[PDB]
Amino acid sequence: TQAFWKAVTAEFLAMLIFVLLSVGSTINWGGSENPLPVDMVLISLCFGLSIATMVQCFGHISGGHINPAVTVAMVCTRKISIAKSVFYITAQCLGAIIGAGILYLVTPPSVVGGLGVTTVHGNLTAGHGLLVELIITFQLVFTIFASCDSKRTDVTGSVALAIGFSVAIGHLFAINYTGASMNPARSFGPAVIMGNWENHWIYWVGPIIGAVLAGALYEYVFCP
Amino acid sequence: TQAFWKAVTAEFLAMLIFVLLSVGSTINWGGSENPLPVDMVLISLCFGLSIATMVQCFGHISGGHINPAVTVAMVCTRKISIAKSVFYITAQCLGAIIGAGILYLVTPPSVVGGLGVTTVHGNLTAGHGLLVELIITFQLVFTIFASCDSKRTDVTGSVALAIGFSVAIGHLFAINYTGASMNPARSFGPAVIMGNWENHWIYWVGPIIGAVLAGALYEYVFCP
Amino acid sequence: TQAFWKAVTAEFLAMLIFVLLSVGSTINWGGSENPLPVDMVLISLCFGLSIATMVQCFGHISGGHINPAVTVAMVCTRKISIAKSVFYITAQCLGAIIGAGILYLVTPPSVVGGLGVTTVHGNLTAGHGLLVELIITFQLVFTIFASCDSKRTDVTGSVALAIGFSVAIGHLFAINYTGASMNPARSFGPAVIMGNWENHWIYWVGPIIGAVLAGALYEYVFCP
Amino acid sequence: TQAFWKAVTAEFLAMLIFVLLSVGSTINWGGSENPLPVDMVLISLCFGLSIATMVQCFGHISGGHINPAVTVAMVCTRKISIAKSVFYITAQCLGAIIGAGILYLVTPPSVVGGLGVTTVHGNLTAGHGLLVELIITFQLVFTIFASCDSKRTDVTGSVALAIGFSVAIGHLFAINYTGASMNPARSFGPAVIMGNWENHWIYWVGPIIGAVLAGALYEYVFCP
Repeated sequence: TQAFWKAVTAEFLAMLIFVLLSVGSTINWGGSENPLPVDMVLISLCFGLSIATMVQCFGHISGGHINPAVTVAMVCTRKISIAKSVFYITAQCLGAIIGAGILYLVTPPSVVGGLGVTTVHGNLTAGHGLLVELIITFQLVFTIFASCDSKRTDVTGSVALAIGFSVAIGHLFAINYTGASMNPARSFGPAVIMGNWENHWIYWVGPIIGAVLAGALYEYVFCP
Repeated sequence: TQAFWKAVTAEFLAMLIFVLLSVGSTINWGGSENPLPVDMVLISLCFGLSIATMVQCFGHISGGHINPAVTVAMVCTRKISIAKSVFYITAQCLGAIIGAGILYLVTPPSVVGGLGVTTVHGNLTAGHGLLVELIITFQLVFTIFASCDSKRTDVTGSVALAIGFSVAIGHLFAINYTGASMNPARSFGPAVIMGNWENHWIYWVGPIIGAVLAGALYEYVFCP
Repeated sequence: TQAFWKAVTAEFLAMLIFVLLSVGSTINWGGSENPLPVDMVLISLCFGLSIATMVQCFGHISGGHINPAVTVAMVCTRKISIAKSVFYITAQCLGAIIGAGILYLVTPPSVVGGLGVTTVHGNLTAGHGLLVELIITFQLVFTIFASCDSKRTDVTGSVALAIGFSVAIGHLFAINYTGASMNPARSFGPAVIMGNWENHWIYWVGPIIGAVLAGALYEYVFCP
Repeated sequence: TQAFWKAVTAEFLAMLIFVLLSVGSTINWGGSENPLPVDMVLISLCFGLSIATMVQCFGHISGGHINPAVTVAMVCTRKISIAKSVFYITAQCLGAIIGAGILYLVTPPSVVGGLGVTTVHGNLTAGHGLLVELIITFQLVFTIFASCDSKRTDVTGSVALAIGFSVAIGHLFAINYTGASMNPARSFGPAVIMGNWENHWIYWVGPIIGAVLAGALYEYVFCP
């Protein structure tokens, strides 16, 4: 086992640094430096680069699922056992919370902006709201599967990069609609700290489903 | 055949996600977050990263033409048969429409900004307007051919990346002139939905011609 | 010979597209979309990505000097003969002019912003003004030499990328001081068209010297 | 020895160009082009790209520690001898100063904005202020160790890139809190020139500690 403990550990750590890092960026802009639509590129970028860094950091040591939906679609595709996975998601979930609170600790007088409150922002009926998240986790999910799976026409890019990029695109587009949570873990860490789960289930339902279909289509209908 | 069906399929899907993704970005900025010239980098970037993601996603499974002009220059260079190609463009064309409408469905109260209305914006006589598109599809077209063709001094970069980048540059520069459509498929999906084809032919004429010359110069005059 | 003609040709073409592409970006922002300090990232980025594209496009076919100072430091390092090089610089120089004018042709009513007027902007005595250009062409020059030279600890990045990045950094920083010309060719194409050579020599003197020392230090003092 | 002299030299040079380059960017924005929160992406980006360039430039010739904390965590991990390292940090430290002053020389009438005054900006008690720096140097430190160390599942990305990216993320997030110094050398060069060390020790204490733990965790608890 024990070798596994390191994996769960790396995983707990990767999440904490990411949320702390990412959310910190959304908040950071939440300052008095004339908040502009530029915040979007900046936020989007930070998340996109944080993950690439994280896969770079613990991607080999833990696999790099670092996402409820990703860790979930993994099990259904059948990779990380039903049992071992639950810890993954839990290490992630704490990592979400811990790295978030400590972040909260750093800038308590400007965090109000949310501290990473991924809550169906655009005022559109849950379905239409959840749909966006549905598709994105999918594309992200898909990218990871596509890029990382075994046996390919031999690609020349950084597996570590595209995912960041998928994230990249993910935010740029999804940010205003649903907040582009596209990761239960990251959304969850702030929800414990804000004390508000405005339709939190939406983040588990969409991303997980968006997680399953992409992982599936690749396995089934796309590559036997 | 059937193996082919997957290819047409991947292709239909790649386009839908891209337009939905890309256009969504142009619109998304179309909010009340002080619209600035920053929109440009953001838009430009989203498209540039979306494609890289898409080639990453279905680039191997379908080849990654995902563009009337690209799929067209391919046939003239002689790669995808006259017959098989027509479907490619059609899967793309629907994918343009479907992913666009559903996008329309998500943000119906702010889409007005266009929903991706790539229509010769800069008020300059069609020729001067179409010229820009002429050249860009070319450079994009060229990049793909240059980077992807067989036998090279062995490059060290991500084939998946440069194209995104070509896109990248493409928008940054072409956006205000003609809207930088540089892809019949993407332009077309919104045109069905807006109900306006302000000189739509310009997008088929330029990009296709810009498509043919780049693909040609590489084949003929540059690499026998 | 003739095989060479293609090289000079690719080279003429690469420059034209780059200036047209790059300058177009500086001007493009020169619109009525609330010009902001954001223009910098955008400009910087376009140039940085345009070159990477260009090396990607004609980097193998011509070598990818595409710069008076670069093509010059090459000869002193001794690579492209004294004779063959003069054409290189000339193909580049025309390419600068041709791609620039035609650009001028596209947006004649907003180009006034310069059309790429790389002229010692910051009001600082030529020496202090030329110094900045001195150092940058060097670092760029150096990057190309460092990255591309033969026999290395075997790098894992895109040779095509770093140069773009060197460009990237180059602009971000040098833009306001001297206009970050860092390339005689690109500066020259607009100078013929604006009809003003406000201390044009500064662009040939600095970049060339900045070109020679970097190419030298690598050859001499750094790698025997 | 002498071969070593080149290493110390490359190292002195890399730092100078980086600070000059990076700080120059923070200041450059310090102009009359409507300073916005966009400055952040721009700054963040310049540093992130400057380093990647620098590792690209002298990363092989000197190893690419180019950071007190990095050069320090290296010795504790045991790589560069106790003796040889002190020079490294010193070449870096001068390089910080020299490249900074000369920068100061270029734009003396607008530098006031700081000239790179990485001083615990956010008004939060040293501990909370130093903490941020603590963690970042770590993640950066970690990335370098993770990416560069020997024997790995064989990565497909640019070792030269991730570090830049770690920098990338680093700034985006840390900039407003502590100024995101995340490098004693870079912070130090301006401190000699501003004549103010507002809690300078914070930059040596945090980054060094953040430097040691990341380098450690990788060596110990993560990879025996």
